Amino acid sequence: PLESQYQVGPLLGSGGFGSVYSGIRVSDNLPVAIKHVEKDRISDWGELPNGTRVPMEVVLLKKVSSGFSGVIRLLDWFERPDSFVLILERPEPVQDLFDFITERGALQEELARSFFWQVLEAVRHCHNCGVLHRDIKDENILIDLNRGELKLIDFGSGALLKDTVYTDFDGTRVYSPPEWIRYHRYHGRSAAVWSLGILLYDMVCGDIPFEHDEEIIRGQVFFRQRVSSECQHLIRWCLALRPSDRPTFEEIQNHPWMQDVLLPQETAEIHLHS
Repeated sequence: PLESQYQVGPLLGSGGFGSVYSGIRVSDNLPVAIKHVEKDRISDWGELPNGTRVPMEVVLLKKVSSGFSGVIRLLDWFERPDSFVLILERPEPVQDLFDFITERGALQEELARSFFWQVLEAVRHCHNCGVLHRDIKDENILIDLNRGELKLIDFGSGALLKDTVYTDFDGTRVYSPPEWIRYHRYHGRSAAVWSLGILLYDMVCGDIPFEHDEEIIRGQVFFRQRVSSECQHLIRWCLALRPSDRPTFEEIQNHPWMQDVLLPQETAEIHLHS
């Protein structure tokens, strides 16, 4: 074992998530992402079923890794004196949703429907596993371009799912709900639905709807692109000011705009040119 198991390629990126390198597993040529997180830079810690002290990110990733391909899976992890190394799966070719939107602008509704539906299934999987991502946004969504499959990344600001109030939030501000801005308090599910509202607007308009605190609190949504009445309704419902007025995941998926979604492979053939 140790670090004989992987061949380290080029740097893919770095930021609040750490430093991530392209990699290959020598056991079977499998593409992987090798993410290094410094110990002195993590605030949230937890324990694994085995009973070890690891970054919360690892706890959460282990809980959501398995069968479902809607989340980038943790294949293994290692501990070093000053850091933790995470071996994640690496689809290829791939592009994150932020870059995808920057390049193509506002997405056609058929495409946004397929993408949004997949994000919903991924978030449901997380929540079923007892995990709350807390930073759902375009930058944290990877598109497997050949299969048309979306994958959720970066659980570094996540938390165990609970039914009581959360008083901490280290996720992206502009995707944060009015109740966090005004009271420094939110519940998991309704805060997640707010972020999904921001994400859907972003997909169909090419940018997020709110820039400033005052705009988030006012909750008035202006559309900069042509968007169907049904899509506008769903977005406005997800962005309801009162947490209890937002839809549940089931209500989102049963909404008229969400019906007749394309399959991932279909989405890729029609829109990603597979």
